[PDB]
Amino acid sequence: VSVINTVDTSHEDMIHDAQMDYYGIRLATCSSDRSVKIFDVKNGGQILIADLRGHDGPVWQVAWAHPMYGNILASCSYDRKVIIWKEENGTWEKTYEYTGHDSSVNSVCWAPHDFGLVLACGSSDGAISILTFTGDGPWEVKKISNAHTIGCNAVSWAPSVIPGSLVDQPSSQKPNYIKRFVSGGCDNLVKIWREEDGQWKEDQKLEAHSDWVRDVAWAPSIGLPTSTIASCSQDGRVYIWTSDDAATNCWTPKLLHKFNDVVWHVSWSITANILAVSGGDNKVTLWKESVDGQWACISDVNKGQG
Amino acid sequence: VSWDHFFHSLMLYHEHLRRDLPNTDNIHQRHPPLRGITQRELDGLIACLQLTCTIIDWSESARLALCEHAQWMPVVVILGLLQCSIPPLLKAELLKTLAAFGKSPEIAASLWQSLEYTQILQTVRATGLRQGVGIEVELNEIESRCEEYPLTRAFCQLISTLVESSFPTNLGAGLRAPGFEPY
Amino acid sequence: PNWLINRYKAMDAAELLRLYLKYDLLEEAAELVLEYVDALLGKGHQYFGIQAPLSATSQLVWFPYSAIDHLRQALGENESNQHNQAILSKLQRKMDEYFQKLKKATDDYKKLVQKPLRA
Repeated sequence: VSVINTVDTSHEDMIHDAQMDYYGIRLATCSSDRSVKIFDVKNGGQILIADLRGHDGPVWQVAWAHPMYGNILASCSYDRKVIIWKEENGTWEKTYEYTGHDSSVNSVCWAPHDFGLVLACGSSDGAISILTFTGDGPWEVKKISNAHTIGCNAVSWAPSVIPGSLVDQPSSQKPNYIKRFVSGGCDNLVKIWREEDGQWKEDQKLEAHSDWVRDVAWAPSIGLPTSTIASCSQDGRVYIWTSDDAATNCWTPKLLHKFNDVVWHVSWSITANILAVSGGDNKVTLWKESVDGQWACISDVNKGQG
Repeated sequence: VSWDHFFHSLMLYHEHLRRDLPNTDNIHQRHPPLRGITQRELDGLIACLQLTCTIIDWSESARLALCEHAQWMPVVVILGLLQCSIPPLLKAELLKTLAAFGKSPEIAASLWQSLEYTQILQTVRATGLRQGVGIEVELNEIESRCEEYPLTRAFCQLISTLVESSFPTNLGAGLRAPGFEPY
Repeated sequence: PNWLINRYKAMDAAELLRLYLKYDLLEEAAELVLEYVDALLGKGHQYFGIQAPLSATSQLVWFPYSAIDHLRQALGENESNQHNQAILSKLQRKMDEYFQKLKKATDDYKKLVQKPLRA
């Protein structure tokens, strides 16, 4: 794919992470410069529309909420805060601030919109916080204390799956979704969490990494029964975890690849089950499963070929 | 005949003339035929700039009001257009218009900094730029061939006006090493 | 004028290092960095908005590596300049002292975090 017009974020430091909005009309970016910048890149035309300042340290991750709640952005930082930004009438404001962590908040992820407006937050204090907005009153907080022994680096929600979607549910009850998410931590564990009776419990421990789990990504449901998770680590390995039966809760690790350097995190493509993998070698590799179940690198993107 | 039409037109020309730019990576690039601003359009732009220049020269209130307008950003647009390519007469009129804006002291300080950054005049050679790559190449290749020197005159007028409001001062650390020496 | 400076250096303990290495102030930039490292070693931390030195385990420590690499480049682009080389050598020796103490503190934090998975 030939490159188009070159953008300019007018930054003063490394952008740690970047996320497009749901319609791909906006780009949020966050940096060591403590800013969250929003660009409205519609039909080319690079356009800074907001410089959101409110963090006291480096901002690690940004997450767009589903557009059914309006234009909402979450950010998390080394300053131990999670900030919720909302646009009203083209003005961006801080609508909520969560300060319930004792250390750096490394990752944020919005739940599937079927569950409501729910945010998962993973911290270097080893805890995970689930922020829930009900529409009326303050944000509710469910904190999982000691989720990881040393620190939580990454959180990713499971896809919204209706149990028994092949059986006519009587048309008068909201489907009872199995709310799950995965986390990766500095204890080398990938952990799966489930909501039961309004409490979050550890459902599974996944043991294959030999050093800190850097990122975890739950694959979107492509209408297959198989659930897939990617994880990457300081040990240079990427694992694909598969579970063919949601009832067995049996997760099998498959080694994707071992890099010579650290892997940051792997991001799933929405439509093609393609894994993007970002390494310490300054490369981004794209991976796809072949029909024989082997994983092949389909592209190697170097910094500088644009 | 509105400020919206004047500055929208300048912006459209600026956007159109930049897209016709050829990417360095691309080898052999052809424009969808440069819409060399038609002679009539050119005469119209010139007449508009001349009128603007006359109004801002005689009215300090108009000068300040036009320069501080948030949507038109005339100084940015005009300086942006100067980085595009057009036949010398239009450049001359743009410089005159800048000269008219410069009869007001603080704008001048910001304008010196902007001129140093925009390297309209190539202060420090970049990537072995050497000869040309600026007003010097235009003077030697374009004005010398046409045997007319509007651009050079306008540039001297600008410098003359700026020197009056200050031999300014430190014109750019990090880049060169101070001084009004190069000019 | 010293008032402003003192007050943008415990509220925003860096980005100025950038305003400095941009407005060609190489000398004063190397100075700010040295001062900040000194703070980080428990010396004068109150004049740098820093909470801890070799205490309360390890938390956060932002190292302005890009500004230090620009300083190394600018000191290497002056060559002949004996004064800039004397400053560069003093800065390098100090950075090596810091990295040696950082390595020790990180190894001691690794030993501290390993006690206890015996509750």
